[PDB]
Amino acid sequence: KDQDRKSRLMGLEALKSHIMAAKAVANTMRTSLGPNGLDKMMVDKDGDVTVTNDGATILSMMDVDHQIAKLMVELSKSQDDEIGDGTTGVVVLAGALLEEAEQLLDRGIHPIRIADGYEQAARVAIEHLDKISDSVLVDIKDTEPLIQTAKTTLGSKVVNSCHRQMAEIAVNAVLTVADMERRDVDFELIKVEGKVGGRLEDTKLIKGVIVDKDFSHPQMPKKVEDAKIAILTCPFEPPKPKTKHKLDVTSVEDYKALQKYEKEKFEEMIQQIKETGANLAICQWGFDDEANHLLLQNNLPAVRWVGGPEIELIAIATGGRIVPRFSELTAEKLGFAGLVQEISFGTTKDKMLVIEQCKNSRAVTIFIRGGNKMIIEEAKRSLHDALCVIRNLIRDNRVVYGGGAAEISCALAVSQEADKCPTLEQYAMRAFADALEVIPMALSENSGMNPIQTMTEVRARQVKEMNPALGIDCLHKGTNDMKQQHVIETLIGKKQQISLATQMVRMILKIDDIRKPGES
Amino acid sequence: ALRLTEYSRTLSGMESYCVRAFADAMEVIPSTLAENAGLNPISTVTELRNRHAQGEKTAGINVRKGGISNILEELVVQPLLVSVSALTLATETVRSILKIDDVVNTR
Amino acid sequence: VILLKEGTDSSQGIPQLVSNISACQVIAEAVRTTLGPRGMDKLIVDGRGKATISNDGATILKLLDVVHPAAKTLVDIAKSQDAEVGDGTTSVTLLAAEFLKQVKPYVEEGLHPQIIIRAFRTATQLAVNKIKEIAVTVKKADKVEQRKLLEKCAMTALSSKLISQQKAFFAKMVVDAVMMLDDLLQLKMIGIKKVQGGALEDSQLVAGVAFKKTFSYAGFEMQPKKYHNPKIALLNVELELKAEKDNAEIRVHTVEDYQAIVDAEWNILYDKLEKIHHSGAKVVSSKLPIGDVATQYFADRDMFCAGRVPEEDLKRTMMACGGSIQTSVNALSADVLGRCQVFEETQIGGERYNFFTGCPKAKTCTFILRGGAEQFMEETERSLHDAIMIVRRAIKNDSVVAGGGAIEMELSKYLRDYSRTIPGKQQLLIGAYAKALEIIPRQLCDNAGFDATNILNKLRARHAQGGTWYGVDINNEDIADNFEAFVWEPAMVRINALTAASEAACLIVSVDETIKNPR
Repeated sequence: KDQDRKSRLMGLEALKSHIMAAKAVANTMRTSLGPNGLDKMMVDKDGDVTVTNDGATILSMMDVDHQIAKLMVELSKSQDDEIGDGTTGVVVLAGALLEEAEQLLDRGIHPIRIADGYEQAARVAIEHLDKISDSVLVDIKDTEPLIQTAKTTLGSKVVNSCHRQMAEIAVNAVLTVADMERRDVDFELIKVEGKVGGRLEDTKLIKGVIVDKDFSHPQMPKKVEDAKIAILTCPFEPPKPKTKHKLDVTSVEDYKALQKYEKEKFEEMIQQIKETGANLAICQWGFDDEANHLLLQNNLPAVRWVGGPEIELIAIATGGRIVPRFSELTAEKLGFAGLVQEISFGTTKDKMLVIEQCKNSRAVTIFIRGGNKMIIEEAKRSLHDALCVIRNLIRDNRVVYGGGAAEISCALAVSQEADKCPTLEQYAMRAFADALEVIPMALSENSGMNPIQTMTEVRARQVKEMNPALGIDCLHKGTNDMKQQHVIETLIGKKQQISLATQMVRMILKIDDIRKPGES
Repeated sequence: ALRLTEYSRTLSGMESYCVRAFADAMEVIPSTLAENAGLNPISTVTELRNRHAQGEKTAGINVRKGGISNILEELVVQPLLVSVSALTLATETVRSILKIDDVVNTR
Repeated sequence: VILLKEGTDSSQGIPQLVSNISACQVIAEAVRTTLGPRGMDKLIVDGRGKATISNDGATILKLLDVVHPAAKTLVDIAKSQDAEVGDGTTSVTLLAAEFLKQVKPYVEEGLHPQIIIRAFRTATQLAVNKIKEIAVTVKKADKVEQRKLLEKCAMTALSSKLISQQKAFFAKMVVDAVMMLDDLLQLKMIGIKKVQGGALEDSQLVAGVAFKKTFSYAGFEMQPKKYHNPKIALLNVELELKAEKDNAEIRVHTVEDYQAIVDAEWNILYDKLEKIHHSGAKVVSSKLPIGDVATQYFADRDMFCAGRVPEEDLKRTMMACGGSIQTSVNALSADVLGRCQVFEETQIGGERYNFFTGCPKAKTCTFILRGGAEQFMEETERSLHDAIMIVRRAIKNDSVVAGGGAIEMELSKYLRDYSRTIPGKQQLLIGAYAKALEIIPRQLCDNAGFDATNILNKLRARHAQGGTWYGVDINNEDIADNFEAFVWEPAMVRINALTAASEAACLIVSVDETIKNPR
């Protein structure tokens, strides 16, 4: 039903309209590509204002009605699990393949035939990346070169001031939760938190789970060396409901009667801690003044008002379980850790709970200090792709020199392989070469230099001067050959940029119609 | 058009795109002869670029038989002065047009 | 003042028949480019905002819902095509509308519609007799094992694809998956699951029923996976500690009653866990999530539980283990419990996956997709589904014909020579009947990006040399033999295709006046 007022777009004009809608997204993000890329202003629906150049964050905040424009956004969820940095470079590359495809549609070439040309030329570019790739950690596991690589990725963000200290933390964090030989690193085991105040140089590496909550009483012991952890959903006191107790006291007769029953419940549960051998008691709610009075005499520190999701994160990291009631307590459900401390921040009353294992563990949490919440939020994303860079080096240590040296070297091989295909797909291979040149071209344009004179100059150097690929300096450094500048991106990332961009172009060309009913 | 593409790769600066555009504009002559001969203009030019890469100038378009065959065997030949004067005179006109910023009427 | 119709819209004669012909071409236009394995896709969005992307002709026609009365006729014929055969809805819709295009100029010349009906009835009857003569039954031919022929037919349909390099390995898995079935073949039995990561050679063929097992919750290092003869229970009950469905809220002023209410809320959950243990069900498959507290119970009882299982995987499990889906834990008994020979939790892909083995009532299996991304697997999912259809139809009907427009050209040549031998008005109509059968091989060339004119002209001259099996090749551009290339389709499917196309064409022509009662 609802056939009237149904938006329909079909024919050859439908493909040119889809490309135009796709170029609107590519032309928007191509200015933010690279470390010198301009920022974007974000106005939230609630009135908040934030400024970031991160491409994955922009695509999440862009609200686009057009269907093909929505497909470009769904690609970010797939790439962020791998690269998380050059995600913008894929959207720019996807827009270049479609922009050059518009010239081919005027010649009468079928769209499926064009998509076959990109797939054929993609395998040539991927194969060329394997020959020019060099290794680092091959056959020898070392942390010295691994730290220097992460120092460059953080240079493109606002954390570029403290960038050197945060590199050693991400290295020891990934190696702790997983071994490089295992080549399996889960992002769910790594958490990142932060709080306003301090500086980015105060970032520390704590092995365990950390949440911001205070102790039940300030005089409780601040250091627990032995590992005993009681994690319950109920506080230690006479049982109280989850909302409001509302005790009914008619007169002093009911006061003295119920107080004795409460007094029996006061000493019962507090002394129950020592019966199970537990030391630290983690309860979802707080304690009364009488409950904390018995803990000081028995030296039993505890944490109050623990959040709902915080209970699950503590039991997993410390190796404990969630205990609904004190009747099920046992020795196996106790959590373990090396040290428990309470570290405050300046004069602030936060006093975040610190759980330290005093050894290696399978989960770590990085905490960040800073004077602005927006800078800390961008510092969280600064470590996100940094963990991916380290993870990619663990999976495959072969790397290809970035800064545009990779994309330019591939088009030289693809352009030569084009004359070996006596068929109409030859044009698609030539258009695929000019599309790879766009990513290194947008780097020079964002640096305030002539794009064309910089691109053609590097081409002559790779063909004549030296066979190894040479890059473009967008930071206004001494000269080219980023190998000395130590700007390097992983090989796995280079293979995904070409593979994911080919998927998007192939899906957009094969869709000749978009249907949807209107408001009746 | 095939050899100027290789020379465009060895050069540097703006001459890379300018010479390449001059080479791609040379394919309009064979694309027109294939259209009047009842063939596919896009597919015929593609096959000739491969035959000229591996082979020699012999490959071409035969309008009498309506297909790609040996031009020398079909008794089709033209003197060299016609092709040389075609590139020289056309270039001087294109360069003259690009040098004109504005026209002014006098009296 | 006094009007007969009073807003009633009705028309008859030639213009009413011409208006219906133009309406049928609009329906065939939407499914026109979707014909063939390499055909382009379509994108349809409903009122909810979600987009449906596929080239399936049966799915597109269901979402259109055209209000034109003559358009609803061709839509209803596609529904009858599924019950009789199950495929070819795109071919029937595209071919039936082609006959109306050829006889359209003859209608404007004053030809009576009844004579047109006489032509489509006679010509279709002769086409059925010609198909039965050409159809050759291939069973023991050349003393080749039938498994070898089924693999060669699968590699042809999977050629020039992403798996075209690995199609030699996947051809064995598709044939083996069909051989694991019973004598009654059904496409809805075999399931297909996708797993990200790993190469194409990592794809596993599971004889039992496997599911993604999205369950992320706790309970690890317990619940031994190996069970010799477990009791498989199907329950939609939610075992979560604090759940949206089952809770307990009681407001009392008594402090001693609070200990019982908190225990009573845990008692209801403990009772639901005990009723499962009361029946002795080792494997617990839940559709709703299961809390961490319920996982520790079964862990100490030497029983396994997994939640967050889709409903379709539970229905495939019901037909597998032999039990039935029970909503609550109260009616759980040995009648709804299943049995499997081997149950093991596999780490393949790094995710936790569960599957059965050797279920007595299981007619179904599960295939695992392994690729670089999701789009590689989703397209391969249907690509392998088409390969299963070829192997399934080859076993059921052993008498086939050459596909790819090969049989369409012979019926066009045979009826072209017979039309000359029938003096009358039947000559021009049957001559147009043969030309309309050539739209099927023409759309295959346009959807493949080839040149339809050069292929069809050289193909037509080739049938004049006597070869009846030659047709269009979708991979390489050339005229090839589809019989030696092992592109086969059942003869009864093609007969029902011409019968449904001729019936839908004669019905639209037989319609004269359109009467609409205002209401």
